[PDB]
Amino acid sequence: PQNENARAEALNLANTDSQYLTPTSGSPVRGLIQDHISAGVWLTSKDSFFTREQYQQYIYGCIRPEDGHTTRSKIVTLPPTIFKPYPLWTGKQIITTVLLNVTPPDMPGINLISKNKIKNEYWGKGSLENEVLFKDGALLCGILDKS
Amino acid sequence: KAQGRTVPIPGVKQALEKKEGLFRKHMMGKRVNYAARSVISPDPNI
Amino acid sequence: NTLFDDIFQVSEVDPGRYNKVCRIEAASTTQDQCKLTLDINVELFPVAAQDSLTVTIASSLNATRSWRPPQAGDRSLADDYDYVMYGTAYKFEEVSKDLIAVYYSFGGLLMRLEGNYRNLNNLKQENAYLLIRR
Amino acid sequence: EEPDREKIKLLTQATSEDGTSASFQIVEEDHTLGNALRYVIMKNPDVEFCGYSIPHPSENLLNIRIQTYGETTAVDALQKGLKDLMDLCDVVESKFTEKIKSM
Repeated sequence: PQNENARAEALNLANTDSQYLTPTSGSPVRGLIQDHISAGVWLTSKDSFFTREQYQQYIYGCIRPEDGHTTRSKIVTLPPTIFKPYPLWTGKQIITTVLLNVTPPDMPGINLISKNKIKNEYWGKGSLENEVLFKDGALLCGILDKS
Repeated sequence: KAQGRTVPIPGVKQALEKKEGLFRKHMMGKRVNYAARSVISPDPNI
Repeated sequence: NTLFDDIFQVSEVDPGRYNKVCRIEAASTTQDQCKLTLDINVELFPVAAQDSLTVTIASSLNATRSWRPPQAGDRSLADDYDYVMYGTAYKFEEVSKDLIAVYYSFGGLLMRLEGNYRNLNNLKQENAYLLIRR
Repeated sequence: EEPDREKIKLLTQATSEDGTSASFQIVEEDHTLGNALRYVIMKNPDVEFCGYSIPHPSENLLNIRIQTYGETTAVDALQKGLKDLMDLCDVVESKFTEKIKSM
């Protein structure tokens, strides 16, 4: 489009971000499709642990303050889930850190109790890994699926 | 509405209704300037 | 300061299709009604069946801005125990009369302590350190 | 003599007011220097946060973020990282020459 009125329209009305939900049923038509879904089930798994070097790399790898991805002008990082013997970060903590740097600082963290496509039986005895739990913008239970 | 000549030449009614019509092919829809076409390729880095 | 301290006897160590984590089922040696269900990184701190673990819940280590990697001459409460985890309390459940069960999460690594007297000390705090000995 | 100004660039849109946090952008570089440089910068006891990110494969860019604690700027942490990587390579080159003779 060759004028500012047509620009404003393509940036605020017909733009992609304003088309997350279809008007047919009010359901989402935007999301990740294949590798990302399989990657998430592995990354958010209990068995997935990360060192300070690994953890910080995964953060800056997807969040770049120079590209305006941050909301705090400094990459904030959570303390490790394992202090002694070796300092280690869980996979779920990367998901907590990504939200902590992309959601506004003025607003409180997200609170959601959702479910997974993968049943608890697959993750062994007494696991609650089907229950997706977000308390004050922190992934505390459950893996992340296509769901 | 004219007699058969030994496909006839189209009239002005035929010009407005050639296929879909002048209204559908050149008013409701139009070929545009400042536009491009290409095969799409996937990209997770954008 | 400390919020909870007890010595537990391990009854189960289940991997559950995990190569590094294990679900520990324990019972207190002092209190009869007390029970424990905790996920630990068995790769770093291995736990075997019929073992004595000194599980301790603390608020901090004897106002902090952020976590820093260890640097020469630093003293902590963690220096007394072998395996230390940092997590949050997300659920407070009551089981029949007098008995109360707390739910903790150390980044997916869940813990469920069942007791009665700890209702005052154990509170839903976004900061709770879990320290284990032996 | 003229020094090249297009290689290393300080992204002022991300630099801390003063002076610890900054994002640097290097042209004609990728994982090769990137992962090696962030590894060496992370060994610094003053570096709080460090990582590397390639914006896109088609564009010849390399981004490296250095967030430090006090008494050291991100520029100093980068300069130390480059100075240490050079010395690290000298160690590799020295040990390899010695073992060639040792054969």
